[PDB]
Amino acid sequence: GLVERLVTVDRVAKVVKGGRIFSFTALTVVGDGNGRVGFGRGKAREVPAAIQKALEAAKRNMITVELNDATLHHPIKARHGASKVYMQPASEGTGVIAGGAMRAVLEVAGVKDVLTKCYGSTNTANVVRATFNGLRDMSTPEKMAAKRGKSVDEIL
Amino acid sequence: ATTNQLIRKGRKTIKEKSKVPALQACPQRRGVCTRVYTTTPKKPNSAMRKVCRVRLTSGYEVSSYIGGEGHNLQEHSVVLIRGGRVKDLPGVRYHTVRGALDCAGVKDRKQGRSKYGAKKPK
Amino acid sequence: ASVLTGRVVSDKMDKSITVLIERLVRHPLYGKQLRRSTKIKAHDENNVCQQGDLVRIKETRPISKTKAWTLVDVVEKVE
Amino acid sequence: SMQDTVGDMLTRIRNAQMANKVSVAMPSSKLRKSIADLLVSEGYVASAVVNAEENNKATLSIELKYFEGKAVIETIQRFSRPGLRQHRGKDAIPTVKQGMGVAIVSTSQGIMSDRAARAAGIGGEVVAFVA
Amino acid sequence: MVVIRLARGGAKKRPFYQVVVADQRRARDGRYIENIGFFNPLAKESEEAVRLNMEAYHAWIAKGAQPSDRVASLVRAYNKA
Amino acid sequence: ARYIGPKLKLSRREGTDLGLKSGVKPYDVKTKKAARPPGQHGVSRNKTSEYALQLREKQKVKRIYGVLERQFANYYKEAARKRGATGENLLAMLESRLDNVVYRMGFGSTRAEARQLVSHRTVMVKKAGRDEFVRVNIPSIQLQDGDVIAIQEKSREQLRIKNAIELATQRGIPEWLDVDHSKLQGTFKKAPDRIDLPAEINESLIVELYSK
RNA sequence: GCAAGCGUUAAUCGGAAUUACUGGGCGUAAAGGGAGCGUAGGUGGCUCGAUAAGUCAGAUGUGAAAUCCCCGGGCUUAACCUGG
RNA sequence: GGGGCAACCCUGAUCCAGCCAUGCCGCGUGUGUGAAGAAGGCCUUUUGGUUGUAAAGCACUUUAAGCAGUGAAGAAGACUCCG
RNA sequence: AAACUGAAGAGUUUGAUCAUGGCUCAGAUUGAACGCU
Repeated sequence: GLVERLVTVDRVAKVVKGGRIFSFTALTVVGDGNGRVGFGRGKAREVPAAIQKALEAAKRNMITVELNDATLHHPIKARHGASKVYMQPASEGTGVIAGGAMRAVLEVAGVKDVLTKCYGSTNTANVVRATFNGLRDMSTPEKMAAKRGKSVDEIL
Repeated sequence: ATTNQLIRKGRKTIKEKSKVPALQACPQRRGVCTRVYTTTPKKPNSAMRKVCRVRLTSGYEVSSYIGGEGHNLQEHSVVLIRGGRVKDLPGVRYHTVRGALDCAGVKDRKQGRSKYGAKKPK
Repeated sequence: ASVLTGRVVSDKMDKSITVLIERLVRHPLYGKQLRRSTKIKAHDENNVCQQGDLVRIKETRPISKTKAWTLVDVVEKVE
Repeated sequence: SMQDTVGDMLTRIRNAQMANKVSVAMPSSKLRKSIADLLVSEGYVASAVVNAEENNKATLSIELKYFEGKAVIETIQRFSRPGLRQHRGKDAIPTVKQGMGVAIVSTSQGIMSDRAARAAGIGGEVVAFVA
Repeated sequence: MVVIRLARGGAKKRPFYQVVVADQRRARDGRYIENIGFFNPLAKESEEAVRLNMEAYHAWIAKGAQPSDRVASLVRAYNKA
Repeated sequence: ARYIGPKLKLSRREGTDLGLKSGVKPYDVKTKKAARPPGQHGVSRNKTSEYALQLREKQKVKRIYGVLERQFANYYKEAARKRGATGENLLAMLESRLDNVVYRMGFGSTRAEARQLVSHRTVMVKKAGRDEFVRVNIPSIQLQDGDVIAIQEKSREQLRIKNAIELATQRGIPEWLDVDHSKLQGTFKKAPDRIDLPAEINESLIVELYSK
């Protein structure tokens, strides 16, 4: 039960003395759909081969995430390089509000309700990496309680 | 920009002036064609684009573009002028409404008739 | 009635005093208070208080064009 | 010069935690001690003791905690800086990380947590966010 | 003088009246000193067509406001009902 | 307004049956299309984007329920206003419409026939707590719980109603609706649940589409 | 795709975190004043008291009606009206 | 609301009516069944595809518009007679 | 009891890249005008 999504397709040029050379680079996000999500980048002369390389990279770059029933535990703000991504939990039935690059990774994660915003650069790769870092940074109330040496009820 | 600096001076948004001053914040405006001629587009394009120098009731002497294939405009013809720049025509910032007052609609227009003032064929 | 306490900036005017009132106003957008001082003119019948004294005044019917306040009491004297 | 004391204590704690220091010491004041006591009661630091030194001085020493290699204090930020004071009502206190953090509030009943102040129906100066 | 009068709101061909205490000079739809009741010409039997505040009406009568005839009749009907 | 053009082409564009035509025979045999998209081109390259998918889902729901975009937008706004899931509320409203409920009851074989039948005032709807039946010519009336539906005395012996009833019996009767054939009487005791409603329809896409 | 409407044009906000208080920057992309001094003004160490102005909490009056929002009611539904 | 004891008079305020798709809301322009997939148009590898259940045929239904009737409610009880 | 529900980006400077930075579009809106109807 693995779900693969292709975030974007891009074409890049490499210049040798004789003439220009064209190569294709692809970004894919693949995940279990419940707790584990990965992003991968592949480069190939042929589009599908780049897609496959991206999938292979994403599978090894899987990380674990923790979620409350279908939404994010708490608001998450993350910066990867220039770009800034902001995520806010939403009530059930709200849906996923995101601009494509965020939407792909969130849908791989399986979050059903979320609100997202982007600041500064809108580059898809940076947005994906910042979102992934925010998901990694997120922690649960029980983990916080263990961190602070207090019971879950004591801390709100 | 510290808090005291913002309080003392503050933030200021300069206001964009309108790209169609001759309309004077109006949807259309009536004028009289003081000249009907043709002109050359910018570097990438080449054509004989049909333009009219028109004096509007707002008092400006502005140049407008005649869209469509063929027109009946000439000297001392009353026309209606709307906004809309022609990208490759410098100094042309308005369009002539076809079929409004005296500018006849395109004769054999069929697809985009309402954009050129052509009646529905029966 | 309304009572305001302030320093008396000027006592030169005959049977009159000018009092400065300090108040704090929150800036709407920025939300940071700014000190604001407004001069208010009050009527002193015996000219009891010299310049620099701290005085309390209350609203009253206009005695003169620019004065609607009276010197009920004087609390502290400049050294 | 040093125009802030609570911010200095907060940044001292933050730098010590980033440097993986076992304990951080600073000049002591009653307000600093109260904030440290609140941190201890919230479980962000192990302990905080004031040692009375000479010349009517005192040293506040705070023993820091580390959980699974990482710092217990994920983030600690000053809110009511001297240049811009922030005072909030009972129903306006900001929540830190959906409540999983703490917003230190100096109220008329002492320096206490945002959730405790909400329970008490009280407000005050929102001094810092610690999570 | 102060006259208690109906004020015409509602929609066209669907009159709804608001009993209001207002100066005689001021218009029907203009400023009113106080609002005491609502009157609905066309209403279901279950619905309450007429609602009024007896204490405020008695207070205004003692004060000396002169109620309008239509409002007086509505008050009589409410009192008997 | 109501669509006046071919019913099948809509279902072919969507790629799955919309229920526009009563299932007297199998849908596949009846039309022998909808394997490929309509028009000359049929199968095409440059696969559609996610926004296109959301648009397709909204067009599916509107086409199934015979509801224009303006009414659909009003319904979505009301769903967002109401408490709970917006897609669930919107689906509940689309079920609540009178034409749909009569079609589920089986008085009308198809939703369009039901809409026309209701607009013609053959169907009478009694609101809860009302002892007198009232004729209604608006098929878009929302139904409160416990509402009762009757056929007018003129319309009791309609041939199309009788032919529609047995097709409805073959299709099945929903649990929430209670239908008495002999008296031609239908009661809307409860609104349909989301679990009861078809799983294949996706509510979330419609919510995504309206969020810009 | 909309549908007794549909487009164009004109205007306002949004997207624009593109005047950034929420919520931006200043080595090289625009941006540190040539440097110091200092006026008004801004901010400001530790301990024990008085004061309660700012701050917080509660009481009262007021903050007209409509409009916004919530729950009910009436128009065959809706707009609309309407009590709280 | 103005005047009058009242009868009653004035009231372009007000309540309505005519015009405008100018905005919002609602509804209709039909509903089922219908194949060698009729004819024609278009594309085509010239023979297939598409228009397309779309149509014709066939069986119904009359909201709205038009005709014939019927008919609330907006009215508060004036004045007059009697206690 | 309820009033406490809400946040998307894209095209464009380069052989190609990232940033920065402007310009343009996707929405709602209106006492609205003009064109077909």
